[PDB]
Amino acid sequence: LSAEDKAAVERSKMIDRNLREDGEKAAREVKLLLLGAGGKSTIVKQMKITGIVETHFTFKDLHFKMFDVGAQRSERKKWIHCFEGVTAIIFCVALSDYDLVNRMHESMKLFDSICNNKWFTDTSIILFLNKKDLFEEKIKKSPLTICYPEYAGSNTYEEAAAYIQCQFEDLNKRKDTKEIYTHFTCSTDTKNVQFVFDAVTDVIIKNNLKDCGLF
Amino acid sequence: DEEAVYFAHLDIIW
Amino acid sequence: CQGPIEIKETFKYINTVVSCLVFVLGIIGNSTLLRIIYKNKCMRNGPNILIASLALGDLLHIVIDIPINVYKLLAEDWPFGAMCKLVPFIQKASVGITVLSLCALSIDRYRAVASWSRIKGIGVPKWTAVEIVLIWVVSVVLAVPEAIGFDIITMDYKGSYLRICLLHPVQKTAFMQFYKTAKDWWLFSFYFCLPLAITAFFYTLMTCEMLRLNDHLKQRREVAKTVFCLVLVFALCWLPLHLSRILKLTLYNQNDPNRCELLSFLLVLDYIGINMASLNSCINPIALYLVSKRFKNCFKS
Amino acid sequence: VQLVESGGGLVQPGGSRKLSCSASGFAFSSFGMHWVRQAPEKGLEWVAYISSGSGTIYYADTVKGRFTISRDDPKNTLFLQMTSLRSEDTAMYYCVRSIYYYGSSPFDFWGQGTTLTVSASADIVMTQATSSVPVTPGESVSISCRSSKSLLHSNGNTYLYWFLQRPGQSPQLLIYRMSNLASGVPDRFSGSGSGTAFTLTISRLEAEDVGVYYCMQHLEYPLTFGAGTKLEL
Amino acid sequence: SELDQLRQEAEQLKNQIRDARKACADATLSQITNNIDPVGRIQMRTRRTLRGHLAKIYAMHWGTDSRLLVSASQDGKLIIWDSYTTNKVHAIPLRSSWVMTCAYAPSGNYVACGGLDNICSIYNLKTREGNVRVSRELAGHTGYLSCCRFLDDNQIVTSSGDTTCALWDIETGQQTTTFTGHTGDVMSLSLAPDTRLFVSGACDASAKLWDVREGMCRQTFTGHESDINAICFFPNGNAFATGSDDATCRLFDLRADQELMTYSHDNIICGITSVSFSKSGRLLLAGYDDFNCNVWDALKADRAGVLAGHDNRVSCLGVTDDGMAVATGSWDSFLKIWN
Amino acid sequence: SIAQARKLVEQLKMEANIDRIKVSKAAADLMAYCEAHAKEDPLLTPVPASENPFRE
Repeated sequence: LSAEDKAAVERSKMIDRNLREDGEKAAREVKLLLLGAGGKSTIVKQMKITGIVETHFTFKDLHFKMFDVGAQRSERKKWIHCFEGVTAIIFCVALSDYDLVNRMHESMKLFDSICNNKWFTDTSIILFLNKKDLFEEKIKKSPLTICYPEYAGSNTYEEAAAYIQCQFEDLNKRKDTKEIYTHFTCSTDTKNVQFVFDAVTDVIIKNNLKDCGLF
Repeated sequence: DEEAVYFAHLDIIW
Repeated sequence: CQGPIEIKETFKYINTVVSCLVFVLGIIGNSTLLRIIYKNKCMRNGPNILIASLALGDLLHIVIDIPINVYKLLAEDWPFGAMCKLVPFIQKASVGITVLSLCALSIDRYRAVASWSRIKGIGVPKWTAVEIVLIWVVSVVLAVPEAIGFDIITMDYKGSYLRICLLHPVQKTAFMQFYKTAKDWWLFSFYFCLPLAITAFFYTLMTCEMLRLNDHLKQRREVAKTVFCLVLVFALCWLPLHLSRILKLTLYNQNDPNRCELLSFLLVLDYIGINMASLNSCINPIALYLVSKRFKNCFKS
Repeated sequence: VQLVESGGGLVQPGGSRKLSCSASGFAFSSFGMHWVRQAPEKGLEWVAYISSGSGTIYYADTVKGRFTISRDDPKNTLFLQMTSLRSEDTAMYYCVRSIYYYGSSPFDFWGQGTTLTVSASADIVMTQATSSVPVTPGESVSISCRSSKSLLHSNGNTYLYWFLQRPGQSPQLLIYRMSNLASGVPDRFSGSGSGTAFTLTISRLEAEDVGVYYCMQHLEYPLTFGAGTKLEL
Repeated sequence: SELDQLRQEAEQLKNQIRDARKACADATLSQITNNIDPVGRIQMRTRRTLRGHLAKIYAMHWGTDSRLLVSASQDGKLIIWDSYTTNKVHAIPLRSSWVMTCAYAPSGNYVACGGLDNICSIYNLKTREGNVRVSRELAGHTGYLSCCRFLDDNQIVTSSGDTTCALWDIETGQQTTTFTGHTGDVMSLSLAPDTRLFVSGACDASAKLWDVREGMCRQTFTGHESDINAICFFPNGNAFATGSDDATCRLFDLRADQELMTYSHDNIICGITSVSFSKSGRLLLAGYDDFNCNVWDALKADRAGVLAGHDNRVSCLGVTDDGMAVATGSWDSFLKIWN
Repeated sequence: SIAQARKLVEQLKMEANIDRIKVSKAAADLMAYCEAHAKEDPLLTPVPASENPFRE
């Protein structure tokens, strides 16, 4: 029996329906996390849109939700578990940091930190190499061997980019589960967002096949 | 004629 | 006939051993597959529960079909009971939900690639919940012709008392008489022709969509290869059983004096046909072992 | 927070009329609505109720099926259509917003209301002790009410509400659930009772405390009313 | 004598505290409470279950009435749960999806909610409009806010990722008093029943007492060896218990200024999330990461009971003021009531 | 540099200057508080279903 509880549970169903609609809407949108050192402002301004910064935009009828957490400047361990269910991580590094001070060594330490993280063991990582124009001009003058004592090859962007690609992903002590999607940052638009769009759908397709038992 | 039931004697159940 | 039907002993001992091997493989494979799904709440989404019912179906068709098939081969009689009206039914109903849920798996798999979007879901989709009940109700209601279509009739075979259970040569129901005449056609156009018409077709649409970049094409190629083998194994496994029921209605006559000699090939073809058919229920746990590296930890644990 | 009602006036008997109430300053979608009527010579009377989500709709026994009630959240308007009303339906109509949860304040706000004139069991009755009582400023006055059925629910909450209706003004909520006071109500008002007989006490009555006291019920859903007690200065 | 003298003044006068604590430790807690009869096996059942949330639940808080509780999750929704009848009192859509803490005011009119953002917003539950809207924004922090607990209708105290703590006034929305002692990242905060002192813990394996009135660490405790994120006061206010990431719960008193008990088990190697005492303080409940919540005795330190009703991790649990029931929340978006 | 170290030394000296109470007295006080309120703790002492608001 109930007198006013009938309206109370009726409110609960109305409330529960709203979260179910909100939860379904949130599920339709996809979430991405931004990690980097210093280098990322240009990335978020190509993907057209104190604490953390959250950006929302739609591309090809897909709701893209991005998280900028590099401004936290606090202990990463105690809040990295909040992004456990993220679809992909956008790791942006600056190639020109090899000539500045050691900086790329910190990026590898950061990359190794979240590649081997327990909460990120099932999340793909998207690698972005910024300062493409800056690298092209300054790679002929300075040697890449400054931060790469073992490296020995031609002083050329094609060899320079390949060794960076060789070194970064090598840091992925889980070549099966993770999937590194490397790319070169371009000043012109309509291409960087295309790579991000194509990246996520690969993760969802693999995730869908994993649920279906194919992967 | 009726000997076909012998096949069903040793046939599987299906 | 001068060749009275009698299964050779050399083809009987070998059939007992191979049936036992599939029996022990199915018990271990199905129990492990059901246990991990129930134990872990994470593996309880849309496509996971579809496999669980099929795995539960693979748990069947091996505790009701093969235990009495080998027993009948060695005993060469039916003294177990009068019951025999169900072994056929739940056993064919078990064939209904293993054949049809394979098509249902293709339905969910198609939406996994065609919709790299509508696919998002907080929990178990409502369509899957409707499907999982509908998929069961279809086979049980489609196996009712085999429910009351079996009885016990005792013939005389050179001074011997033997009880043989089969379909009634004459049926009171007009529909049942048509079912007896169309036994092989219904048993083949639905359990074989239909899955080869949707599961193969929908998996074919995957290649035109999923396929039509170093780690993209190479990884996607194996998915198509590992999904076409699933329908190839299914076709090959159930072929000997379905094939040796069409020969009974195509070239089996009542006048030529070689029925025994011809039926000996047919009889042994049904014996290893059920062994291959039972292996089909044993293939998904094997398929989930060679692929889907997520299950590596589940199987190890 | 305003409730502006319109659509009343003089209507020939047996006709059709729609009353529109516009709600502002509060979440109309999340608030259930109640339409009530007050006779010129008698007390108030419940007419209809619609839920916040338009899920549960209830009507009084005297106007069951006859009336229609609807809400438009995007337009934020409550529409009450009445057809084939007789000579007993002439009254002043009020709209009350109510929200139902633990610690809530249902019937907190009361609409201005519109007059409507026409040309010429299984319910619990509140047996009010008296219809009028003289009062003086600076003195404490206690009024009493009775119910045919005990309102002590199984959850320990007694469902009785007290309403103050100033002359020429919309009624206001004084005490809800017989144990707590609404927002803006002076602390002098208090309620007590054992679930069958109830008493409302006012200490140091002021000039603004004059009016009519009305008791409601919520244990069941007839939504009956008391006779009302008139206070004379 | 330059910077060298400060270290000498730091190395020394630190031995004085440990020498004083060692000399003061006449007898351990386990050596006196031996005459206390054992509590025995404690069995609890899931009386009520809540499934409104759709994301991992981070923190929870019990109301004064012991009926309404606030549940927070990363989906960006605040739920006021009617634990008696299981329905949802309110649903507050939060501007910032990430949330790590939530508080219920003792009066019940206001609630607190904040996460990775440096602002833990305050929402009014008794508005005239009938909806729940933000009232003040405490955006003076720098790091991520980890726990802000309500002190009164006009005062709140917050703990952030930086080594700072702040006490705010609701009317002005400004840092009335600030604390800067911790050297790590403050995680959990607790308030004494007398509403004049509060203790908080950080990643530097230290818990520090602070006074809301004055504004300075009165005492510190360094009995742990790993990051601590669970700390709650005793019902009497003269002691408190601290949970760390090394599966160790330590009880610290406010009189001897030293650790007085270390609850630990060999079979437990996972971390602890939240710790809450009972009404009488005899029973201590700790939330562990191994998909399980454990019950310990404050005196005998025995495994009184185990609550393994959550599939994922128990990030938070709470005990009502009267101790009638215990509400716990985990990452499965589910809440369970044990009593 | 200097402020970060001098303030720490001053705070440490102020903390050390506070009084101390024997552990036996604190343990006895905690035991007395636990025993006095033991009858009022529903967790330690089970509550009957009639008096339990959370009983199903």
